[PDB]
Amino acid sequence: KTGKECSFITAIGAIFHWGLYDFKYILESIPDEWTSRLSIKTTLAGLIKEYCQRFCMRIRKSRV
Amino acid sequence: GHDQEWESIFKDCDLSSIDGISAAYEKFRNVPEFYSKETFIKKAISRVKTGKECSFITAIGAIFHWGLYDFKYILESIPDEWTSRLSIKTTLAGLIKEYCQRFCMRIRKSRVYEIFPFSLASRLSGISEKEIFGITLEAIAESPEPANSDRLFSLPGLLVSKLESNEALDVLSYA
Amino acid sequence: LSLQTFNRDETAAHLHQKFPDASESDVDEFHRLSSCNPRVQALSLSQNLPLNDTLRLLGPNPKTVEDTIGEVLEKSIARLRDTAGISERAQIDTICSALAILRPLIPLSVLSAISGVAGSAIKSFALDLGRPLIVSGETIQFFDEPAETWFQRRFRPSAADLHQFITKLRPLTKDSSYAASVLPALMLEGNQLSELIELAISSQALPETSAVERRDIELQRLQFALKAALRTGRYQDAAKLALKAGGECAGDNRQRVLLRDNIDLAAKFVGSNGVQELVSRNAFPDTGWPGSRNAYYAAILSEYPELSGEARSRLRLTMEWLTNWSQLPDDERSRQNVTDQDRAVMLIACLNIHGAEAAARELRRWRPRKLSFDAGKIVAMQLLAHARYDELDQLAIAAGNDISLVMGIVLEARKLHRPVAEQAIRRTWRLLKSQRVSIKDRNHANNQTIAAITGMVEMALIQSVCTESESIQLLDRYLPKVPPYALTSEYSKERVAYVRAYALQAN
Amino acid sequence: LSDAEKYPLRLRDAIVCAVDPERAPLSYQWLPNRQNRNEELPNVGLKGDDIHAFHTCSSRTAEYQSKILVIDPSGRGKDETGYAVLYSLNGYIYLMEVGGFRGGYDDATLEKLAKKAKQWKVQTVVHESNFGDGMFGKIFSPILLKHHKCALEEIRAKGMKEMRICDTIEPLMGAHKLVIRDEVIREDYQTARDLDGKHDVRYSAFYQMTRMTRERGAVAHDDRIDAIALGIEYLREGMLVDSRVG
Amino acid sequence: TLHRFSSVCAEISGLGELSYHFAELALSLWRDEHSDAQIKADGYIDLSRSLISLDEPEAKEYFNQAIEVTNKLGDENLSRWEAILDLAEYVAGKTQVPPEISYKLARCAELTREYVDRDKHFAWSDT
Repeated sequence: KTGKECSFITAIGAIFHWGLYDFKYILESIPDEWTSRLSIKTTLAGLIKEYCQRFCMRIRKSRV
Repeated sequence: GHDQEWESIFKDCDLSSIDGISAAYEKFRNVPEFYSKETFIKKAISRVKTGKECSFITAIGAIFHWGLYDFKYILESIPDEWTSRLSIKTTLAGLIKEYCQRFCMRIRKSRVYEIFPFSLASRLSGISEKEIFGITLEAIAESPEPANSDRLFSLPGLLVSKLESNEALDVLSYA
Repeated sequence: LSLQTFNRDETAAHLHQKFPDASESDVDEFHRLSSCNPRVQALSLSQNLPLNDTLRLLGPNPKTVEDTIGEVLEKSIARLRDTAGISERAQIDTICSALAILRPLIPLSVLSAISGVAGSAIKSFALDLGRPLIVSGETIQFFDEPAETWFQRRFRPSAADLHQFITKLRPLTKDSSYAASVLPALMLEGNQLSELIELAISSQALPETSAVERRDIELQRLQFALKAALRTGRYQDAAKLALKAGGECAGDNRQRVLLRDNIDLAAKFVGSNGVQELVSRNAFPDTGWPGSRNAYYAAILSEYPELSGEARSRLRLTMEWLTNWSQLPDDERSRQNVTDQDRAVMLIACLNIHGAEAAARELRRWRPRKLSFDAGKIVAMQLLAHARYDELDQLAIAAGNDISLVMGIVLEARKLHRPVAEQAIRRTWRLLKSQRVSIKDRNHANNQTIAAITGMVEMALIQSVCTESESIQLLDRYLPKVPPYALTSEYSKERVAYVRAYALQAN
Repeated sequence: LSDAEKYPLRLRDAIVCAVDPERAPLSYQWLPNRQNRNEELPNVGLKGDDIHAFHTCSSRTAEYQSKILVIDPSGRGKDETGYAVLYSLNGYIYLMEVGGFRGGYDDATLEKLAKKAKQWKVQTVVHESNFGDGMFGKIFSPILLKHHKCALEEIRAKGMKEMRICDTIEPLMGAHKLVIRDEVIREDYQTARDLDGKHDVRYSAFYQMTRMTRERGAVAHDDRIDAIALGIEYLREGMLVDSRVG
Repeated sequence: TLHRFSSVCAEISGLGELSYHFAELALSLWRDEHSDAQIKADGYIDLSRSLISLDEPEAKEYFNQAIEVTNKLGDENLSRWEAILDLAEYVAGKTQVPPEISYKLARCAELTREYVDRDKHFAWSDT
């Protein structure tokens, strides 16, 4: 529903305690209209940092 | 005209004493007309005896605990003959320093209006203007109050006396 | 095992022994201002003063009966030193030194860290000494100003104390906004000047915080490095710092008025800790009569339930100053203006703390009844913004025969297409039908009577309260028979109201 | 033709009369007609703006309610300092002098202003304040007090000055509440002198009035009409006093 | 008018998305152009107040913009310009000056003439 999107993003990030590979899908699924609102941007900016800190021994840049 | 008003105001008023000046000012206040402080100053200077002028200057500087604006009158009113005597010069230097320390958060240099005549005070006292700005700055550095915006935007006009031109160009390029 | 202080019910059962008819808000104010400590409550109630005076002496800045300040406090601190153990006296002197130098909202953890004293000793010292100190939450405060000034002059620390405080304080600055805000004022005292200069010039780091706190740290660093630079002859850096600092000072001054004028948003987007710290540091400026600040401090605190006991005590302090303004001579009173915005914030504060009826009674004390209309529009706008419909309904019903407030409320409610409680509209329709109303401006323009009457008629029609014959009679009483001027001026405020009114009468 | 909304202000909509300094009629009625039209006063207004007297008025006369002098001090560089003299009675506002002096805070200008405050027996002195200057009142008051004594009061206004002037004068002039002392129309037209003393209509107050528009490029000079606007606004708002009972 | 539409459409069921739309359009009319910091700071407050009943985490961000914008130009000009002139007329007679400094001084004079209201408040002859 309109006006409760950030609650959904925070909940779906929190519930399943996502592994390394699965996080990719959430960013892939968000519609473009969702980008126009600044609360959604700051929520995603908050969510990326936790992933980058939790998996610091496994993140790398690759060609394959 | 109006001479007998003056002859009533200075009736037995010892201008060489501190109290007589205050008594004369209250006699001036008694019949409220023609209020102009400079006139009272000028006349009292016209009535002081020989060899007791410095007592008058110290007294008149002390009695009324002058505000920011009013001080301008006294420097303006002193006769030129009094400049020949060196005790008067050292007394005026002390009285200028008193003012420069009491109002350090409000003294500034301006193009619109001249609140404090730096050149006249410099000539009467013998203190150069480059020392007067230093006297103001060291009193600013000691003061416990924080500064306001108008004080902050007028400090470069005082600090600029210290800098070499090569430094002032850097300050301008920064600004 | 540990034994626990009074809860709310214990304090209520204590208070009703002396005054068996005190209200809930009296229990709230007495429970907050006594730190839940039974000895303090008993000591205060033992005087057999009237109830209002008993609360007033616990409030901010009480009656300064002491003609020569600090006299009894010196004796109290000396007697507290003499009776303590041989280990305690250095700690008492250290606490006295530490309270004289910090900024005014001290958390107990930082005080404990920099002084090395256990927190319970600090709390017991403050409970022993009594006023002017107070402990609430985990915070220490002074509640009276010249007492605070005398204390800060009497017990100013030494060089070794300052060195210890700086050394203890500096590691904490990576996490605490308070430590980062406090440190430069201590470094200026310690004569660690060059470090302060290079702290302000360079891009030294900051803790993670909102903008309102970050501006403060930046400004404090600049303000004290300017003094250090003048004290060490660094004139070029001094000029650059002055140019840099002027804009930040002007921005702070422009920020505080913006927070003052928008209490409804400010109380919501700032946490309760920031709200308490704004009051503690005395951030708002006055608005043209000498006690004005306390009107806004009362408002912003009243948005939070747990601060309610303090809020009343600030509101109580406001009515003193207003009373003084009412007793001035007419020519002096004409120079101290009181605006309708002040009446609106006081109305909001009283509605939050006491209730709708007590809020409504005070608005009838101002004599020209135009003022009720002016305040009512602002109050209706603020309440309709946050969808507080039932509170607005209660205020509408409680107005009684003060019809100007109702006519303002319906005028603002019509613009946003909200209904209004039909009981008050039936009563005020019954009053309108028989007696004159004129919302007369002192200016001979923008007389609001036509708009208010039209809004009343629209509301009465949409709720089917009245007949059409009544409506025709009422509009016929008020519409001019010859055209008025405003129909041919495109910037006259009145034009649209006349067009709407004539169209409605015609149809 | 944009003749109805190019220029909001018209000289047709104000009463011109040689009022008495001590009593004035308590009401007036407005009708421009050949019997009432003036023909001798100089008139810089655009074509069709004809000066007209009142048509009928009451036979009952009384003293004025309040009396203000308004000052607009000179800024940076050389311009004329503006001033105006206004009284009020019921809804009517009376205008009796407007003009200007050229200079700064020298003693001559302030002496002339003090003598002007003496001459009309004014009751309050009001001036505009900006930028935290803080000088003018502190400078002016000890010079004023040796001639006349009354309170000094500051204002500050905000927004577009042009739209503020238009939106202040137009509701007043539309209600036809504005009465002008006769000789003012001559005096301003005589005193509209350049720095060299040459005649120049751009310093006339009524030239500035008749070319006023709600634009930011409206007019290059405003020193007299601005003092008129501030006098009108102060007489409009200053009458209120409240009280509290309980 | 746009703020009123934004407020009213938030309470009606199923019209909520327009509450964002009417907001952003209202931002487009004044965000690009010159005005003083207080007039600009007041606009974000109304944008924030229009959306409180609908999406509070969005309403917070315009309040943050309102707080942030208060640093910029405003009434404190004509005080800064006097300090700039006090520096410039000290340095002027003594040394050669690079051309780009002289150009930027006049560019900033053209900028600072735009913000004042009345022409008589700007220092023409001294500049």
